[PDB]
Amino acid sequence: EVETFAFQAEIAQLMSLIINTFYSNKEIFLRELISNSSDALDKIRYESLTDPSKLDSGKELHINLIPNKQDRTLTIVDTGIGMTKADLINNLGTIAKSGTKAFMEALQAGADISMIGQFGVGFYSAYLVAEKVTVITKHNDDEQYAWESSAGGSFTVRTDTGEPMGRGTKVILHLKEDQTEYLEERRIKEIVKKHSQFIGYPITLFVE
Ligand SMILES: CSc1nc(C)nc(N)n1
Repeated sequence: EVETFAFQAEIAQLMSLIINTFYSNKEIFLRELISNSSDALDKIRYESLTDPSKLDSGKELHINLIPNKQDRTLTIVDTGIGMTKADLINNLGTIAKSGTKAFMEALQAGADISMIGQFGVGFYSAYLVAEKVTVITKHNDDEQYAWESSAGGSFTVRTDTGEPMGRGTKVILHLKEDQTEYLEERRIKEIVKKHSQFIGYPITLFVE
């Protein structure tokens, strides 16, 4: 059913720095996530050029932003490449151990938390605004899995029995209570325009 894993020591540290350092520019999480979505879409697009059947699990290449004021979640959905079970457990396909080290050194030489994406670890910036992150992913080579973590050093992975998704990743951010500004339509729009204005895939902002 549910497997529980410990994060490697450098990720646990990376997540704790993110959660504990006072840093008011939290809004960069969205860009970091849309930027992961865009890389994952590049990937399925490049593979499909030589094997069109990779798009049998969906032809449309895009990003959806889904706010839900009742559940208090912001969900970032793409129909990108997805992750296999092994890649989800291996730091969601990131080079988190070496990127974190390098990032921490840059933080001592004048870098700041907004540069997290330059180190291949921007996914973890979700924890600037989220108390819990769930990630649902479907790779063409595998079943559908849910990853989840509220930090504190562990994450869980299970087969996902929610609704089948064709292919891609949904990052579901359960927001901290003081961060609900990220569920507001004109907030999200503003942030997309400031940091992700020109991206190679269409972004749809869902309304409620
Ligand atoms: C490798 S596919 C992928 N990986 C991450 C971290 N996020 C998304 N959206 N896709």
